[PDB]
Amino acid sequence: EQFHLPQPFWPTTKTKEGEYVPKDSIREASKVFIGSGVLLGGMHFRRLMQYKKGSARPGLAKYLNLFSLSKSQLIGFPVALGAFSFLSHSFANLQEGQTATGEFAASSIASLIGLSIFRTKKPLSSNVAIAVGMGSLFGFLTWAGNFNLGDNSYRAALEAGNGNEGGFDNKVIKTERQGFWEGVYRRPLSQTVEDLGEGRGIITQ
Amino acid sequence: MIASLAGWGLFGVTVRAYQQGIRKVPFSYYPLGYVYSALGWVAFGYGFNLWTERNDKLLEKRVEKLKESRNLRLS
Amino acid sequence: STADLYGLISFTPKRDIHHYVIRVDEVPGKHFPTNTTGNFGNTVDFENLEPRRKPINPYL
Amino acid sequence: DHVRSPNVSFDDIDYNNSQDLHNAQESLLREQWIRVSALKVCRKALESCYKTSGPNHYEDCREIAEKYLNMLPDHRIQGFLGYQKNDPSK
Amino acid sequence: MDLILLMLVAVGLNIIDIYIMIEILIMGCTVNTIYSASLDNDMIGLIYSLIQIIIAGVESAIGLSILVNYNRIRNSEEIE
Amino acid sequence: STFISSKLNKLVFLNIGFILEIIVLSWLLIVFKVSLLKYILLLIIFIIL
Amino acid sequence: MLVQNLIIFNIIGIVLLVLLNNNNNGILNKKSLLTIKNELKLKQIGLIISIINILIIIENWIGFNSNYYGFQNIERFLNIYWGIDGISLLLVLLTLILGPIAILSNWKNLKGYYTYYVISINMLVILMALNFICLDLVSFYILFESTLAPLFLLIGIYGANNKNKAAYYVLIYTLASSLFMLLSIVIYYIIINSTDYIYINNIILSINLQSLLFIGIIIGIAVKTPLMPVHTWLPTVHSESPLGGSILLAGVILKLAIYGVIRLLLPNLSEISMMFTPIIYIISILTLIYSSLITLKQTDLKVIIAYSSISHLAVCMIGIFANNLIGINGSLILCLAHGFVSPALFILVGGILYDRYHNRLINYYQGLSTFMPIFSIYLVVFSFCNTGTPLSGNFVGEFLSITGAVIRHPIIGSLTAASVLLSACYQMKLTNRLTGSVFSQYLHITNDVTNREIFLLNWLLIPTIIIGIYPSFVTNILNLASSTLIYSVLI
Amino acid sequence: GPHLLREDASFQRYGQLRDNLATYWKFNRKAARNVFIFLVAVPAGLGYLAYNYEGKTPFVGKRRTEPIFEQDYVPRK
Ligand SMILES: CCCCCCCCCCCCCCCCCC(=O)OC[C@H](COP(=O)(O)OCCN)OC(=O)CCCCCCCCCCCCCCCCC
Ligand SMILES: CCCCCCCCCCCCCCCCCC(=O)OC[C@H](COP(=O)(O)OCCN)OC(=O)CCCCCCCCCCCCCCCCC
Ligand SMILES: CCCCCCCCCCCC(=O)OC[C@H](COP(=O)(O)OCC[N+](C)(C)C)OC(=O)CCCCCCCCCCC
Ligand SMILES: CCCCCCCCCCCC(=O)OC[C@H](COP(=O)(O)OCC[N+](C)(C)C)OC(=O)CCCCCCCCCCC
Repeated sequence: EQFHLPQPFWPTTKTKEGEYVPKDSIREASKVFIGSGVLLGGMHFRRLMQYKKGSARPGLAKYLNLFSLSKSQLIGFPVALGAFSFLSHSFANLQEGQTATGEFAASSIASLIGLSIFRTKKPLSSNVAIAVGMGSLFGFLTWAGNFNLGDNSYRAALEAGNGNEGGFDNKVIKTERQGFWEGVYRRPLSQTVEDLGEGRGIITQ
Repeated sequence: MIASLAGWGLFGVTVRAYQQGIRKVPFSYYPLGYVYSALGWVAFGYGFNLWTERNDKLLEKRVEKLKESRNLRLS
Repeated sequence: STADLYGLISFTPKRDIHHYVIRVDEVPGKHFPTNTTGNFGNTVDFENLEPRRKPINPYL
Repeated sequence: DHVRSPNVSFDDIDYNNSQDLHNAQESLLREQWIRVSALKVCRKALESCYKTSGPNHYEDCREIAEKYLNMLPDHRIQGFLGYQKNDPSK
Repeated sequence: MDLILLMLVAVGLNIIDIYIMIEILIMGCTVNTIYSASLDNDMIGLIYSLIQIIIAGVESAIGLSILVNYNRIRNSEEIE
Repeated sequence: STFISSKLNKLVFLNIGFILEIIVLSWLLIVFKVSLLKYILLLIIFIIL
Repeated sequence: MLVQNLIIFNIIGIVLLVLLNNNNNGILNKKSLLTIKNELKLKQIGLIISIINILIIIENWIGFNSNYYGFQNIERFLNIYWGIDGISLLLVLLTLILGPIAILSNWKNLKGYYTYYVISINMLVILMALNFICLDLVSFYILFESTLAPLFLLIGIYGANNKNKAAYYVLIYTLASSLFMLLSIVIYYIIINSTDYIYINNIILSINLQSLLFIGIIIGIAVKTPLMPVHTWLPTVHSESPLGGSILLAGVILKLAIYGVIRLLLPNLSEISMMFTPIIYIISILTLIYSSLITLKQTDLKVIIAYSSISHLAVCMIGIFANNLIGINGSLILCLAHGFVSPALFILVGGILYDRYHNRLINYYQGLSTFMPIFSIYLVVFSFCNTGTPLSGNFVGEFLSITGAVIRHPIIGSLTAASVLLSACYQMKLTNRLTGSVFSQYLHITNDVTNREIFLLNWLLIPTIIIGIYPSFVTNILNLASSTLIYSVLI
Repeated sequence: GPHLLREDASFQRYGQLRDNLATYWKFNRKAARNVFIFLVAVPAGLGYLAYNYEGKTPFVGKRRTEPIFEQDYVPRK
């Protein structure tokens, strides 16, 4: 018998058992790593031609220097994203679906792999603090429901008959649990016991 | 309905009273000023109530159609 | 009553590529600047034109 | 004056009628406060017996002590949110 | 190739060189419209192209006027 | 905030080359598939450092 | 009547005070009569309005019925429905009573601009008083956040050496968190299409959606009643704000967060409140034990009282989340009793000592019972009340809150009993040091407590000991109101 | 008023330091040793006891169903 704790999670599209064909974790990271390497590598050479055309000009070198990537960054960035895409997809298959802790785990490690390359001359604690910080942002970005809840938004539930457009009533009790956005006047007591558990005033004293 | 224009006018007195402080003048300066600022907002207050009463008539009729549409949805 | 009225107004009907408002009140091509009858591909007849979809005024 | 409780149950009314729902909540509160008042009376009977019996308090105050320890868990204010929002039958 | 932003190497290092790139960029839009309009035998596309050429001219004149006054503003001693 | 704002202040400077380059980069958001947004979100966070 | 008379009169009073003071500004220098004696006439009109505000509510207290369940005195003003029930009535009474006392505390210890101060104090009191008598989450939030605008300016203008740090703390801590309370209020308006108290009390939500709304709201509450680890704003603001700002920020503002539980969590989120109550106890018990231990290592006089405020409010939250009438009534009596004892200490520490020696460091003060005996009688008397001595109103609140805590959870709720011991550690150490050994060699003999400062003390002690000796005055109002908050199904 | 307090230069430094310990604080291995104990170790330990017994203690009016005293005596001698 386990404990009863709250579940503060936004609704998600549940995948039926047997759904969720996994995606190639090697191939997916290969596209991002190779692709990002050519862009960052290609833009570097393009910015080198702009350096040759104008060097004595102060404003031109003022802006070109901002975009310049150190030799470590031109290598560290593609590796991190390639590591990020591999770990993000791999943890998606292990969980049978993308989760916040998977995205936290992928983002923090991938940052640590990347940060240890283009930020060598900094204490390892300084990197782990940054990598854990960047982990939280992807944990919260996934927990919040990506950029949009999509089908789980109240608008979608309302447009599907699962919203509170229909009012409430005490004489109509639903044996099954109500939807995420749905409200009711009265509930089956078995749902309260299966949530609160017996004890401190529920059923018994 | 005069009481509604009474409140709007009293808001007109406050703006002229609040104008005196910004200009840093005694609040009894140019007593005809309070009449002009009062009447200006009664003109606005008169029109504003006309606009809101017009909104009530329009919104009652629109809700008549929205209630019917919900019933078709709630079938 | 306020909760009812807001529930009516705040609701947004679903729009797909099947139902949406298009504000065209007539079929073009009745008269052209010149050579109105081209390759005779204008199968639309304006003498027996079916009624168009007039817009709904929800305040009327 | 002494207002009569509006004896009303959650199981016979429509919660859409928030006037009747109010009475169902007010009626379930008032009955509970009676049980505490009933409980405080029973405890008074126990106290007289123990003071009066002395050594015989275990005998002359046997069923009162038994009854008081039986009514104690349930003769307390519990509110109406428990029963309004839950359905024992289901 | 142009995904590495090669066109930035092809634009000179003067304000007047930016103005020309804007014209060459818009010129591509008009040529695209003339291409579609002629294939479709549609004169409405040719009306659009005529407007684009006329509007692209007014944009040049205002930009040059700002640039001209920008230039004389520095050379504004005129105390002789 | 002192670290973040010190980076953002360095970016606001009157320069045609800078603003033109930023705009053309943003055309990539129309080319890349939308599933690559989070990687661009990480790449942006890196160049802060 | 009530709110309409309470707003219209106060607005009229605020306009009247502004007209009188600013008339002479003009283009010429002015030496008028209203400036004489440090704006004394304008301070008096501010003090009368505070007294009149109390008379407005009493006009409606007479009509109150203790045997009626439901909101009374219901009225609609500004398209907002108001009303009073048992719990709200007493907190309104406390808020308005601290009006005259907050103004009287700062009678002659500001460098100037007394009219601005008097207007702000009466403005903050009205905003907080109105916060107990609204009947929707949106209007609750509006009044819950509007107090930042005067309080932020008041602390910045009239504060101590670190007033800029204190101003930047109250504004951001209490806004970056209450904005999380706005999100859960908004979601109530999206699914239910209404935020009215009664309408939302009857709806049950999915246990996942209950957990989200609770987390949002309790984030906004855990800052106002500072629970570790987000309490860092209160000690700083107290040590720097004006003395009158400290009386309101401790007397009332903290109790708005306990009233936040009564309206926003227990009735409508009853199922998820049961789940979080074990977690709430863990946070509050650790708040009780850590705040008491941290106080043992503090040096500023006015900070030391600030942390004592946190330990009591943790006990209040412990009691209110107990699912019985004993815990709820005890928590509310403690909030009322703390509402007088806490302001009294700041008067003793930041209002009587600080107005004579202008230094809050503890090292300078000892042996104060020699040349300031009347001060040391009240410091001793209020030290005991602050630590739950049985004859005060704090013991009734703490004993019941501890009793209710054990009833709800016998094992961990018993650790609330550490409040009786720890509260006597940091407090009695402070009093024993202040009134012990020889008189300090850094201070100079001066006046004892003045007649005004005695009046402030006597009328914060008198209500405290009435509630202690006969707490049934509070209870007879609370019982039917507090019995609607209990969630339990017994079969 | 008249500065009735003989202000001390050393007490002011002590008061200045004690109200500004945040500036000199570092997140060294010592702080993490303390930070882990107070923010995680204690809350989890109590958090387990709170949830373990949450509902397992029906102590209201608990009754006795087992004798206290012993009946027969079994001497060693
Ligand atoms: C003859 C060829 C000439 C040269 C060709 C190569 C040109 C050099 C440019 C680099 C190549 C990569 C970019 C090429 C176009 C962008 C990629 C694209 O269009 O999407 C296709 C590809 C995956 O496509 P796919 O999912 O298989 O589509 C079928 C689905 N059933 O999407 C991909 O994932 C491919 C890899 C792209 C990932 C790299 C970018 C990831 C993020 C790094 C940041 C890049 C810079 C950020 C700037 C953002 C500014 C806001
Ligand atoms: C592929 C080409 C290269 C990458 C281009 C990326 C284009 C998209 C960027 C969008 C914002 C435009 C920023 C303006 C252009 C910045 C160009 C740049 O990188 O300049 C470098 C600058 C700091 O320069 P510095 O490091 O001091 O000098 C380098 C010495 N070699 O570094 C910066 O100042 C960049 C940081 C600017 C602010 C970006 C932060 C955006 C917010 C992202 C975090 C959002 C977090 C929200 C939380 C929930 C989501 C996780
Ligand atoms: C130095 C001074 C400091 C401040 C002092 C306080 C001054 C208070 C003044 C009292 C005035 C009064 O009583 O206003 C009463 C009048 C009329 O009310 P009614 O007829 O019931 O209309 C219905 C009002 N309901 C809903 C309360 C019933 O409303 C007003 O004019 C409203 C003020 C104008 C607000 C701006 C909205 C209009 C512009 C729209 C562009 C966005
Ligand atoms: C119940 C709600 C009513 C609404 C009140 C609105 C405030 C506007 C008052 C203007 C009067 C004025 O500008 O006058 C100024 C007055 C009095 O200044 P003084 O000390 O006499 O003059 C000083 C100069 N001398 C002495 C040299 C002559 O100070 C005030 O303003 C105080 C109250 C407002 C401060 C906080 C405003 C925050 C607004 C947002 C709140 C949600």
